[PDB]
Amino acid sequence: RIERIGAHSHIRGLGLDDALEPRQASQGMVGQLAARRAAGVVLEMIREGKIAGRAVLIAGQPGTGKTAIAMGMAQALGPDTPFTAIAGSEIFSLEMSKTEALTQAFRRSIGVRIKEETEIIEGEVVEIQIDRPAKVGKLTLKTTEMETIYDLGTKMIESLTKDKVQAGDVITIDKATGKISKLGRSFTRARDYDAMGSQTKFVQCPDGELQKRKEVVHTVSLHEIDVINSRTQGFLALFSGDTGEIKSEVREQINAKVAEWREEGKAEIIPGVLFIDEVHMLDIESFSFLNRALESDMAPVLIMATNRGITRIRGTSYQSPHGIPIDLLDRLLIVSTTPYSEKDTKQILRIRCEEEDVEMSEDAYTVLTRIGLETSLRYAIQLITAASLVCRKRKGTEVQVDDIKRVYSLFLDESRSTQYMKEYQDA
Amino acid sequence: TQRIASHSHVKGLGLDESGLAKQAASGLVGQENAREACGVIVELIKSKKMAGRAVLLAGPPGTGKTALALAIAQELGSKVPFCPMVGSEVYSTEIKKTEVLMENFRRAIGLRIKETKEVYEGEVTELTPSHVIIGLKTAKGTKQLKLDPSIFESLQKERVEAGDVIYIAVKRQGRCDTYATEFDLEAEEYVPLPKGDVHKKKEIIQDVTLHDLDVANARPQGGQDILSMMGQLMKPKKTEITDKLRGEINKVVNKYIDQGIAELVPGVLFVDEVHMLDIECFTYLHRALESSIAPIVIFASNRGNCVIRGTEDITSPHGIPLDLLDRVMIIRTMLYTPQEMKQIIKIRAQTEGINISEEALNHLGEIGTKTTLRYSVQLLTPANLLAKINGKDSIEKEHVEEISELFYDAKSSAKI
Amino acid sequence: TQRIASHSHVKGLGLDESGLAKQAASGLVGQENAREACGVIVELIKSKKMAGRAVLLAGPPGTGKTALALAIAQELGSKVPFCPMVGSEVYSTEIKKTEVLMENFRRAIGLRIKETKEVYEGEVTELTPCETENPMGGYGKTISHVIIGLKTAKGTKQLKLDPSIFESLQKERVEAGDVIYIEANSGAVKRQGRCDTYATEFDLEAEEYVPLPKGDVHKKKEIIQDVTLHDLDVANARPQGGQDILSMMGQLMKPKKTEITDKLRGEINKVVNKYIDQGIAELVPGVLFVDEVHMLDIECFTYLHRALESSIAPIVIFASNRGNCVIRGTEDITSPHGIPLDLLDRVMIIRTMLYTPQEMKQIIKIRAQTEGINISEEALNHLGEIGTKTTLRYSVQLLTPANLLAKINGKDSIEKEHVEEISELFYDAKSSAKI
Amino acid sequence: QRIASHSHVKGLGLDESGLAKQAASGLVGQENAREACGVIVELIKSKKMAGRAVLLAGPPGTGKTALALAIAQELGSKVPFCPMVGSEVYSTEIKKTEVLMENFRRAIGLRIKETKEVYEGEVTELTPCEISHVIIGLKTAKGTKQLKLDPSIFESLQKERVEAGDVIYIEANSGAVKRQGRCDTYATEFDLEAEEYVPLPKGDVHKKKEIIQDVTLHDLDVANARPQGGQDILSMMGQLMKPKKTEITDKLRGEINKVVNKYIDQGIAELVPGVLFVDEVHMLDIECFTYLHRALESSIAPIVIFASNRGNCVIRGTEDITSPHGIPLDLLDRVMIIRTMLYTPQEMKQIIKIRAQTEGINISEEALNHLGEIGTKTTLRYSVQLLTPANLLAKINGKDSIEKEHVEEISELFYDAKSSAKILAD
Amino acid sequence: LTLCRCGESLQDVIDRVAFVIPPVVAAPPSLRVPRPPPLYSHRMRILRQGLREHAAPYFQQLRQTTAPRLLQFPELRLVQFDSGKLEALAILLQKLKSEGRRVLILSQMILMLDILEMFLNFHYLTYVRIDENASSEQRQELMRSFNRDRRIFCAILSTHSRTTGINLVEADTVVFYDNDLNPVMDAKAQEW
Ligand SMILES: Nc1ncnc2c1ncn2[C@@H]1O[C@H](COP(=O)(O)OP(=O)(O)O)[C@@H](O)[C@H]1O
Ligand SMILES: Nc1ncnc2c1ncn2[C@@H]1O[C@H](COP(=O)(O)OP(=O)(O)O)[C@@H](O)[C@H]1O
Ligand SMILES: Nc1ncnc2c1ncn2[C@@H]1O[C@H](COP(=O)(O)OP(=O)(O)O)[C@@H](O)[C@H]1O
Ligand SMILES: Nc1ncnc2c1ncn2[C@@H]1O[C@H](COP(=O)(O)OP(=O)(O)O)[C@@H](O)[C@H]1O
Repeated sequence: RIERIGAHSHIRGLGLDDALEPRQASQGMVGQLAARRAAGVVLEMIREGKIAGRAVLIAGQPGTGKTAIAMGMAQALGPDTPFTAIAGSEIFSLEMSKTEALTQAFRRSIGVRIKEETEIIEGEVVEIQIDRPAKVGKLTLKTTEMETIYDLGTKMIESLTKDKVQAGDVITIDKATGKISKLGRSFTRARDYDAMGSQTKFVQCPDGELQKRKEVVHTVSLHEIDVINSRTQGFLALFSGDTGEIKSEVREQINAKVAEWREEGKAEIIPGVLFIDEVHMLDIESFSFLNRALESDMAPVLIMATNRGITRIRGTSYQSPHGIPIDLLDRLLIVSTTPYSEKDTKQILRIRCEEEDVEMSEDAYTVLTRIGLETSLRYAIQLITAASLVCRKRKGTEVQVDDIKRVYSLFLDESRSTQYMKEYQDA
Repeated sequence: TQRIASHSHVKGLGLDESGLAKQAASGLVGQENAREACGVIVELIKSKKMAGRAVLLAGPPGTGKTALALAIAQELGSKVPFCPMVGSEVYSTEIKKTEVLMENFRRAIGLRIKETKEVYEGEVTELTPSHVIIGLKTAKGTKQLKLDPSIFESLQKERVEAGDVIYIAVKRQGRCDTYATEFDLEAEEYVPLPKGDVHKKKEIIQDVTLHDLDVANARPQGGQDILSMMGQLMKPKKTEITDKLRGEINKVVNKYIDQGIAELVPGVLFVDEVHMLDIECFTYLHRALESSIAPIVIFASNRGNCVIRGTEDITSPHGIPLDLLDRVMIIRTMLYTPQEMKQIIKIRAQTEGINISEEALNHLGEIGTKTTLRYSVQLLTPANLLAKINGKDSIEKEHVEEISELFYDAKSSAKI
Repeated sequence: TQRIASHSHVKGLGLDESGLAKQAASGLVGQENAREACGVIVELIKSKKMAGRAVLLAGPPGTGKTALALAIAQELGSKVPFCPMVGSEVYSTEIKKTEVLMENFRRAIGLRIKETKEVYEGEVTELTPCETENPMGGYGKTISHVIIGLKTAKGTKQLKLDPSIFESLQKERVEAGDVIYIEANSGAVKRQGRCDTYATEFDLEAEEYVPLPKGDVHKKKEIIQDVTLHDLDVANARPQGGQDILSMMGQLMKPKKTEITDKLRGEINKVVNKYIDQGIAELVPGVLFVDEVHMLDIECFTYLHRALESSIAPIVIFASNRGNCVIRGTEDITSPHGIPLDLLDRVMIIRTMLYTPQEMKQIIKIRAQTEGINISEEALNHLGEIGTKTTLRYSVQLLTPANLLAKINGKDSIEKEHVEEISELFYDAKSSAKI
Repeated sequence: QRIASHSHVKGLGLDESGLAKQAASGLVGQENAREACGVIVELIKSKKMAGRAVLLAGPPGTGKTALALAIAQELGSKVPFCPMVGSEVYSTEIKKTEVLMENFRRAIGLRIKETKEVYEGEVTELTPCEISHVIIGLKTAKGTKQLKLDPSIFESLQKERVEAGDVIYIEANSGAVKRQGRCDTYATEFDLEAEEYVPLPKGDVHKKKEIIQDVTLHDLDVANARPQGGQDILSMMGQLMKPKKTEITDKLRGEINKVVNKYIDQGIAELVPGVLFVDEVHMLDIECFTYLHRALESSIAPIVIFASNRGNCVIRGTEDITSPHGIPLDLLDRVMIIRTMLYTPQEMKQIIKIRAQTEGINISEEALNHLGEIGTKTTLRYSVQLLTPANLLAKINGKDSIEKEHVEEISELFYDAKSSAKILAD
Repeated sequence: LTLCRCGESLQDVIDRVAFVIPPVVAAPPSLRVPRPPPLYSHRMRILRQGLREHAAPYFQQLRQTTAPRLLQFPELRLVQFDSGKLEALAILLQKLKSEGRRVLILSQMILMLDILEMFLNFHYLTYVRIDENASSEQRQELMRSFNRDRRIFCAILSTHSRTTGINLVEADTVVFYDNDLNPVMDAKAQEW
C-alpha cells in the first residue's frame, strides 16, 4: 500500500467511449484527442491480437505526453496481457549481444495460457492415525455434507509426515502427485498446550472430498526458453543475464511446441506489447534487427517513442527523421502528439494537485498555468510540490500566490539556469 | 486461429510448368524476372550438386525481397533446412563473429540419419545388483536383462511395482504399476502394464543439422563419469574449434552416408541485411563461398552505394565490396506500379481477413502509390477496427480517410 | 581515531524554525537560497509522498555543492539510507550502466523489517505423565502430554507441551541438564548446549557448554533489521543450499551482478507490499546523491529520465560541476552543465553563488577550529586574502601544514610568517600554470 | 637442424681485447653496435646492476635482431633470455601492464642447489608393525638392505596400488611413486595391465646426487597463484585459466622475493638475472611506455634490450603526439641507444656467402656477385630469400652449384617489394 | 523469500519447471576419448587418483545429477483429446461416479482396451480388464474380484469371448464404446 505517486501516477487509463470517441478529461488525461484515439485503436488491435508484427511510433515535442500516453495504454490494457516497458539503452548488455537482448524483450511480452486438469481432494482431517514402525495409516477427510476414510500408503504416509498435518487442518491434497498443501485450521488444538495459538479458517466445500476436473490455467511468457538453455534455469530467470543460449533447437523448437499446444488445445497464445522509450538510443544494428524481427508470427506490438526530428542514427554518420533509419520508420506508422494549450495545461495541473492531495487558490492555479505554459509542464508539477511543501511549513491550508512565487525563485528552470550561467563556471 | 504475420500471404513463386512468371499467383504478384531467377535458384538447390554458390536479392525498399525469399523457402519445402539470419546476428559477445557465420553455414545444412534403438519397457519385478540383473515384466513375457551398472538409477525407482522404460542412453520412470486397488489414496499415479514386448528395436528416421552434431561433440553431455558432470555443470559456451568442426564430423557423416545410415540434405541460409556487415564478415565469406562444403546463401541487400561498415572510409555498391558483390549473383527487383500496389493490397486484405470496398481499395492504392505501399498495408487493420466500432462489416473510403488522418506516414511526419 | 575528513564541519542545513537561512547554519555558512532549497527538498523527502523526483545542485566549483549535500544527508539522519555515488562508478566492465543505476536506486531505498518470536528456554527436566490409552480405541499405553521442566535463571516453569514434539526431543541430544531453544508456533527444539554450571574445568570441550538464560522462560524477542531493496535483490539472486554449489573452479566467479527487471520488480515489490500492509515491515525511501552527473554517458541519461518516471524511484540529488560541455558519448552535442536538455527539464536547479571573501574567512576559521589549531588575526586575514586570490580550497589545505610548521618551530598558534612560508613552499595551480 | 633466419649468428664476435672483428662468429661489419653489444653483455654478466635498458635502433634489415640473438648466445643458456614482441602484450585475459610485469619476472632466473637422495626398496618385504612403525626391503642389482620409515611414508605408499615385486622410489624427505614389475610380471605370463614394466634398477640401493634446477621467478608466481592441489581444492577441469588475470605485487611477489633472498643467504639458491628482449617496441601503447619507464627503475628489474625499426612517427594510442623511434621522450631518455648502420655492398656479399655456407648452399663467384647486386638493388633480405630457391632449381636442373642463369631465372620468377610496387601502378 | 519466477499468480516452482519442458537435446554424444595405443602409467594413475578424489564427496549426489532429457514422451492428455469418443466417455464416467454407479465398458479391439486403460489411468478410475488372453477360469476370477469390491469402478470386456462365466452385476450400467454390426458377434453380445 505504501507506494509513492510518480510522474505518471495521475493517469490511470486511456479515457475512451463506446465508439472510441476521445473525451476532454477522463482517467487522468487531458486534451490530445488525436493521439489518444490512435492509442485507443492500437490498444483495440493489441487486445485483438489477430495480426502480428505491428509497430507504432509516438512522436512529438518534449512534454507532450508520449510516456504519459504510453503508461495510459499500459494501464488500459490491464493484467493478463504482458506489457514490457524498456528504455532504448537497456539492450546494451556486457553479457548478451544487442540482437539477443531484443529477442529476449520480444519473447518476454508474449504469453501462453497453459491449461492443466487437476484432481484435488480436500476436507477436514478428523483422523490421521498413522502407525510408524519405529507403514500403515488412514485419513478421515470430512466435509460439510459428506465424509470418507482413505487408506494411506507408505509414500503417502511419508509425505504426510513431512508436512505436519494435525487433526482439524484444512488441506488440499493433489491426487496426481500427492503434494501436501495446508490451508489452515478449523478449530484450536486442545486449549491446553501452552503454545501454537492461531486463527480458525472456514470449513471446506461440501463436495471437496473429490474435485474431479479442477481447471487451473498456468500463465507463462515465451521467456521460458531460459528453462531449457541451462540445466539450472532459476539462476538465469532470476538474476543472471548471461543467457547467450543457442538460437537453434531452442527458439524454433519452443515455437513449434507452442504451435502444437495451440493446435491440441493445451495452451493459447496472448501477444503483449513491447514499449521502447527513447528508441532513438538504439544502434543502427538494433534497428536493422527490428526491421526483420518484426516480421515473425510471434512478434508483439512494438510501440516506440521519439523526442527528436532530423538526427543522426547512432552507430553511423548519416541522419534520418526521428533518428530511425528510413526503412523501419517507413514500415511503422507514426502518431504525432500536438502540444497542450493553456486550458489543457491548467486542467493537467489541477489533476496533478488532486493526485498529490494538495489544494491551491484560483489565482495560484492561474499563475502556475502561466509559468507552466512558459517554462514546461513537468517543471510546473515540481513547483506544485515545492509550493505545497512551503505551505505545509508555513502552517497554511492551501497554496497561495505567495508560495508559488516564492518557490519559483527558490528553484530555477533550465531557461533561467542558463541565464545565470553566464559566469563561465566551466566549459 | 493462427495470427497473421507480415509475409504469411506468400505461398510460393507461383510459376508455370515452363517457369513462366504469372502476373499474380501463390500470393505473390509482379516481379516476373525476379521470380524466374528464384525458380532457377530453387532448381539449383534441388539439384544438390553445386556448393558454395550465393545470390544477392538487391533492390529498392518495399519490393518484397524478404517476402520473395520466404516464398522461395516455402516452395523448397520443410525438408531442406532454410535458416533465416539478420546481419546484426553475427555480432555476438560470447562467440567469435566469423565463427557465428560459420555455425550458421553449418546449421543451414541438414542431415537425415537412420538409427535403430532397442527399448526395454515393463514393470520392474527384480532389482538385485556392479552389473544389475533387473527383471522386466510385460503382457508378452518376462526377461531378466543383464543391464550395465551405468544405467543404475539414483532416484526412487522402486525395486518393485515401478514402471520403467529404458533405451540405449537414459532411463525414464514412466509411472507406477497399476496397483490402484492396493491403497485407496496414494501419492503415486498409475499407468497400465505395457503390452509391447520387453526388448523391441524401432527404426527412427530423425532429421538433424550438421551444426547440431558439431555443437554436441563440442561440449558433450552424455556419459556417466564424474568429470563429465563437473565439466557440463555450469556456463555452457560456443566457439567450437575448426579441427573438430571439419575432419572428424565430415568423416563420420560421409561414413553414415556411403553406408546407407544417413542421407545428406543440403539447405539454404538467408543472410538478410547483409548491407550492414563488417569487412571481416565479407573477408571470411570470400573463403566460405569458395568451399566445396558451404551451402547455398541467399542475400537480401537494400542499400545502394554506401560506406562499408568497419572501415568508414571506402564505399562500394550495395554496401558490399566489389570482390564479394561479384562472387554473388545480382537479382534486380523493380518497384510495383499503382495497379500492382492495389492488387497486392487486395491480396493482403483477403489473406488478413478484411473486406474492402472498391472505393476503399482505390483510396488505399492511392495512399500507397503516394506515401508507401506498406503504409497502406499497415492502415488496413485500423480501418477494419474502425468499421467494427462504427458497426460496418466492410471498410469504406471514409474509414481509411479517417485512419490516414489519425496516423501520419513517415514522409508526412518528416514534413512537419 | 577522529580522522578528520576533507569537509566534516557540515552537520546540517541549519535552517531556523521559520525555514530561513542564517550564517552559522550548523557548520555551513552562506548559500541562503541554496540551503533554503535544500530544506524544502529534505522536507519533501521526510514527507515520503513523492517519488522519482530529481534535483540538480548546479554551481561553479568551490560553491560547496558536496558540502551542502552532506549537510542535508546528515539532517535526514542515519534513519533513512543515503547512498553517495559518482558518475564514474556507473562505468562497470561486468554489469551494464543502466543496471548499475538501478542497483544504486534500490540501495537508496530502505526497508525496516520487524520480527517477533515467542521462544522458551531453560534447563530441561523431561518427564512424561503416563496416561490411559486413546479412549476412542482400545487400551494399552499412550502419552497425551509431555511436560518439560524449563528452568531459567529467574526461576522454574514447567510447560505441558504437545506430545507430537517428542520426536524432536529424541532427534536432538536433549538430555536433562541442557539449554533448549523452543519455538511457540513451530515447536522445533534447538539445543544450545549444556549449562556452564556443569562445565568442570577438567572437561576439554568447546561450543558445548552455554550459560543459563537470564530472565523469564517465556521471552518475546523483538528484533528489527533494516535492509535496502538492493540487499533483498542480491539475497534472492544467488542460490543457497546444496546443489553442488561448493565447487571452486566453475563457481568461484561470484561477480554475476547481472540482474533482470522481472526479479527486481514484480515479486520482490509484491512481497514488500505484503510485509508493509501486514505490519511486518515499514518502507523507508532514502536519497541517491549523484555528484559529477555530467560524467555519465547519454546512454545513462536516457535511462535516468525513464527510471525517474517510475513510482518506486527514490529522490535523486544531482550535483554537476561543469558548465556548457559536450555530452559524453555524443558527437559534439553541447548542452548546459554537460547534461542533455531533456533531463534538465526534469530536475530542479539549485543555483549556488560564489562565497563572499567574508564567507571565505568564516570557512577558513571554522575549518581551523574543527582541525583544533589556533590561528592569529593576521594569519587568518592572510589566509582569507590568499583564498580570495586563488581557489578557496587551497587555503583550508594550508592549515594543517602551517600548524605542523608552527609546532616544529616551537610556537603553538599559526603566525602570519608560517602561512607566508607555506605559500612559497606550496602554491596553487593558477600560479603553477606559469610553465 | 632446420636453419632459421638467425642461425648463422652463434655469437657476437668480440676479440680478447674487446674490439669487434670485421667478420667473425657469423657477423659482418657493424663494429660500433657490436662494441656496444659487447659492453652491455658484460654489464649483464656483472649481475650487479638492475633495470638498465638498451635500444638497438637503426634502419630495417641492419641486423638489430641479429645483434640481440648474438648477445643471447654470448650470454649462454645459464642466464634467462626472453624473446618478446610488442604485439604479445595485447592479451585478452590479462591486462597489458600485467603481461609486461610477467615478462619482466620471467627475465629473472635463479638456480636451486639441492642434494636429493632416494630409498628405492622392494614391496614384497612390506611388513608393518605397531601402523606406528614400518619396514621395507631393499634389493637392487648391486646390493640388498632394509630401511625404516615413518608411518606417513607407509600411508603415502599404500595409497598407491603397490603389489609384490614392484619397484618403488622413496625420497628421503617426501614423495613416493610406483614402477610395476621387476622381471617378474612378464614371467607369470599374465597379460598387460595398460602400463609398461621395467627391470630392476642398477646401482646402489641408496643414491645421492647434486641437483641444479633453473627456475625463474615467474614460475614461482604461477605456482603460488593456485592452491597447489591436494584436498578438494584440487578441483581442476578444462579451460582452467592458469595465466590468471593478475597477481598483487606487495603480498605475493614480495613474499616470493623474500623467500628467494632467504634461501640465497642460506646458500641454497643462486640468482642469475636474465635479459628481456622486447622486439617491435613501437607497437606498445603510450600507457605501456609510461609504465615501462617506471618498472625498469625498480631495484629488481632486469636488463631490457629494445629494438625500434621504424623512425619518428605518431605514438600508439595518442594519434597526435609524434616522437623519434615511435617511443615517447620520457621512455626514450634513460635508455642507452645503440645506432645500427647500413651494410656496404661488400659486406652484403660477405653476409650472403656466410648464409650460403651455413645453410649448405654453394654459390659461384659470378653467382655471388649477381646475388649481391640483386640484394643491394632492393634489400639484402631479398637475396637471402632467393638464395635457397636458386640452389633448389640448380638441383632440379642437375647442377650442384648456383650459376648466373639460375639466379637470374629465380629473380625474374619471383618479385620483391620494390619490383612489386613498380608493377603495382597498373 | 519465496518468488513465483513467472507471471502466474501462485504455483509451486516445481510444477512451473515441470510443466514447460518442450525441447530435448538434438544429438548429444558421449565424451571424446584419446586413444594412444600405449597408455603411460603416470597419466593413468593421475587420472585414477582424480576420479577417486571426485568420487569421495558423494554426499551431494548432484541432486539426481541433473541429467539431460532425451525422450520427451507424449502427454497423457492427448489420449483423451485425440478422440471425442474418449471425451464423451470421460463426461459419462464423471456423471456416473458422481451418482455412484459402476460402469461396464465394452470394446472390440484389444488395442482399444489398452487405450481405455490409459484413459482411466488419466482419470484415476480403478478398473478390471477381462479379455481373451485370460483363460475362462481367469476371466471368472477377474469377474469375482470386480464383484463385491466397491473400490473397483469400471469393468472392461472384449465382447469377443464367450463371457458365459459372469454371474452377478453391480450397478447395471453398460457403455458400448465400439459398434461392430457383425452377423453373430453383436447378437450374442447384446444378448449376454
Ligand atoms: N496529457 C497529459 N496529461 C497529464 N500530464 C501530462 C500530459 N502530457 C504530458 N504530461 C506531463 O508532462 C511531463 C512530461 O510529459 P510526458 O507525459 O513524459 O510526455 P513526453 O514523453 O512527450 O515528455 C510529465 O511529467 C507528464 O506528467
Ligand atoms: N510479389 C509480391 N506479391 C505480393 N506481395 C508482395 C510482393 N512483394 C512484396 N509484397 C508485400 O510487400 C510487403 C513488404 O515486402 P518485403 O518482402 O518486406 O520487401 P523487402 O524485402 O524489399 O523489404 C510484404 O508484406 C508483402 O505483403
Ligand atoms: N559554506 C561553507 N562553510 C564552510 N566550509 C565550506 C563551505 N563551502 C565549502 N566549504 C569547504 O569547501 C571544501 C570542498 O567543497 P565541495 O563541497 O567539494 O565543493 P565542490 O565539490 O564544488 O568543490 C570542503 O572541504 C569544505 O570545507
Ligand atoms: N653484422 C652482420 N653480419 C652478418 N649477417 C648479418 C649482420 N647483420 C645482419 N645480418 C643478417 O641480416 C639479416 C637482418 O635480420 P634482422 O637482424 O632481423 O634485421 P633487423 O636489423 O631489421 O632486425 C639477418 O638475417 C642476419 O642474418
